[PDB]
Amino acid sequence: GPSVFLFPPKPKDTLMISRTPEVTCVVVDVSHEDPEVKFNWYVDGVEVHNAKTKPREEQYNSTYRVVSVLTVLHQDWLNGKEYKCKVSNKALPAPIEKTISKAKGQPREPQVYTLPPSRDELTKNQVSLTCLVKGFYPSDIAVEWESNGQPENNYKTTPPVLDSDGSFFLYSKLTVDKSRWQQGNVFSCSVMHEALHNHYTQKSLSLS
Amino acid sequence: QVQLVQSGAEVKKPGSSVKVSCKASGGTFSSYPISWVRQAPGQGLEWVGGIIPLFGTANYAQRFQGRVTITADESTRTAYMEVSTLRSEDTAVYYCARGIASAGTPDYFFYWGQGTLVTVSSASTKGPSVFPLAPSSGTAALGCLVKDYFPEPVTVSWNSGALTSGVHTFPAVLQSSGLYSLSSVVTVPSSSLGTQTYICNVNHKPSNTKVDKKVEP
Amino acid sequence: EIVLTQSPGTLSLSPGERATLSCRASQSISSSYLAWYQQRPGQAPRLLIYGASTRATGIPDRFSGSGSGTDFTLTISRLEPEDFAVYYCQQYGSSPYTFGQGTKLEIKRTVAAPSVFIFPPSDEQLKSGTASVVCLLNNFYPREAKVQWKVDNALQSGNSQESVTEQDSKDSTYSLSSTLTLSKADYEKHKVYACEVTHQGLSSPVTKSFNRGE
Ligand SMILES: *[C@@H]1O[C@H](CO[C@@H]2O[C@@H](C)[C@@H](O)[C@@H](O)[C@@H]2O)[C@@H](O[C@@H]2O[C@H](CO)[C@@H](O[C@@H]3O[C@H](CO[C@H]4O[C@H](CO)[C@@H](O)[C@H](O)[C@@H]4O[C@@H]4O[C@H](CO)[C@@H](O)[C@H](O)[C@H]4NC(C)=O)[C@@H](O)[C@H](O[C@H]4O[C@H](CO)[C@@H](O)[C@H](O)[C@@H]4O[C@@H]4O[C@H](CO)[C@@H](O)[C@H](O)[C@H]4NC(C)=O)[C@@H]3O)[C@H](O)[C@H]2NC(C)=O)[C@H](O)[C@H]1NC(C)=O
Repeated sequence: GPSVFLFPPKPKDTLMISRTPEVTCVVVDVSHEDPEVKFNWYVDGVEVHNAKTKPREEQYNSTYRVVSVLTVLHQDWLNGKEYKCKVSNKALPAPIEKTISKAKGQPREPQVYTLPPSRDELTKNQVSLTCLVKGFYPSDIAVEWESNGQPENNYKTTPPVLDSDGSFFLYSKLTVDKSRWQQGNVFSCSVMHEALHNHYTQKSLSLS
Repeated sequence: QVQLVQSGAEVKKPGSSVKVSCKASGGTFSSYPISWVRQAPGQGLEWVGGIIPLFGTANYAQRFQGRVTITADESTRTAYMEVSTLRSEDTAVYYCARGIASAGTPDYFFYWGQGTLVTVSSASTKGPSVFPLAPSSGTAALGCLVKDYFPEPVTVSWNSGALTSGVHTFPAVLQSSGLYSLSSVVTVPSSSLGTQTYICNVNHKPSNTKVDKKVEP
Repeated sequence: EIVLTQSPGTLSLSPGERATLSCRASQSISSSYLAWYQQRPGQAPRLLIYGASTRATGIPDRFSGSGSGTDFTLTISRLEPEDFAVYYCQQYGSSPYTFGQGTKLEIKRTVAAPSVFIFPPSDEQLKSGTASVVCLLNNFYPREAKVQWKVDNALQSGNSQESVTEQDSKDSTYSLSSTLTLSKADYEKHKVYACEVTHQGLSSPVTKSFNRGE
């Protein structure tokens, strides 16, 4: 039968009030014969009725995929309220209920360390700028790169990795042309986490 | 615009605690992070901490951690800074400040409260002593020595309010140990000392000490 | 943490001249999160410029900001009288937010020597056991001056406290008060109490003295 997966909001969306966080209830392996799917959302117990259901997206394995989105309040998610999604389809032995919430555990502030490129890498034409973020909890975090107000987009960030002391860490790699780095340009690693003041901090990296 | 109004001046002994309030009126309260900034007398500005009222999670500079608690009441739109175990090095003006952008975006300090002087002093509400500064010789000088008073500040007028030309009320000095001394002087025409009577009106609010000592050669 | 260093400590210019104030960062920072503030005595800071160069709403066009990396500058093209205060730079890109030491702008005027007056202690004070001898320096510029106390023509140390008034908004001068605090016993042990003032607007140092009970 159809499976159900429940996803949390994006970390940036819960930390920034100008953004809209939302929990996502994905239903996969929905048969062609029984496509209709009903959604029941429950916040901490009480039922809400403000969630929207996106149209079915036919997949490349002879099944449909239904998605329901429930916008959440920033405080409710961060304070640990529980979101429940009940999926009822005319082909399940019983409606499936899934539940997610914040991780529970004392939050810990992320330490941010910018790392210059290795001298051995200056042979190449592009150079790797590194941002180490370690010691934070929970794993919900957002990392970005900018250079004097302008977003640097050619970057990749590893997923959060559980560390030996219970906290999390990750690395973010920004790739810039070596000439920009040798020219003394200033790059910035913007990190967003609930344990930071104003949910924000940033560190700069520059040749000297 | 937003209006940030803080509580009044506080006088505390070492080890005790103080709690300064900061009521915000005008705009929306919960979505904007309120910060506390302090300034020691004659010194610069230091960020103490901040909080987003909507989330209730304060943050502090490392030097204040474990000593300062910052809170925010959404029902009354009032941010609080509580400092326990006061030290004399905590004697400073404290400002609350915000904040044009909502939470999550980096912002500057656009709105400021009026400030709250926090004095960490061991003395007691001691009335002032008023000693004359008699003239002694074209232009003559006289004044008033307002010595060993507590606490800050005092008012100094001359002839109820009819004398302001040439008045210099100096900033008070913190004597070792524990007392504020201050002088207030006037330059007047020497060819008029034996005519108009010069009276120095020192007034102390935290002891109700209305002194009017005449200064005559 | 990031350390902002402002230069210079005091800047002495006349109304109408150009002013430049520097703010060196200990490390490179994004220019998008550098602000400049102004603070008058007894008032809270007012935001002048943010983003290193963007002028706050309702700020005169004579205020401009620029810089990047570790070097930021606030320039006032043509100084107005209400522009003479203290100025702070501040980063807000990473906690903790930090301010420079501040730079004070004072009015440069012509040199004015001080009038010097000395006040013997009052008899009502000598009953308490302490004698305060006050020396007034009145309406002088520049601020820098040397006030030495002499008791029986002997230089004193460790028993004098100064205090400088704010620069007068009318004539741009300063006034200084110096108080020599002795004990009733020590005060009655000597006869001559002199206040000797050295200032730029004085060729030779000026001395004002009195004799105890005379
Ligand atoms: C038919 O196709 C559909 C659709 O797939 C698409 O089409 C086919 C034809 C192929 O081309 C596919 O390549 C193509 O993608 C299939 O539907 C898929 O079904 C599988 C399960 O069979 C689901 O796997 C789950 O994935 C989640 C994470 O999913 C995110 O990341 C995926 C990429 O890695 C991405 O594809 C997903 O869409 C989803 O992306 C997120 O989406 C949200 C909302 O849109 C968004 O906000 C996020 O930003 C976004 N994130 C991104 C993009 O990174 C994974 O978490 C699941 O793992 C749990 O469960 C496993 C058991 O099933 C278990 O082994 C795991 O360990 C893990 O278990 C959990 O572990 C934690 C702690 O470790 C614990 O706390 C939990 O209790 C525990 N849970 C348990 C044990 O149950 C899981 O692997 C796919 O998401 C889903 N695809 C889509 C698009 O929905 C369908 O299966 C196909 N039918 C077949 C093959 O027969």
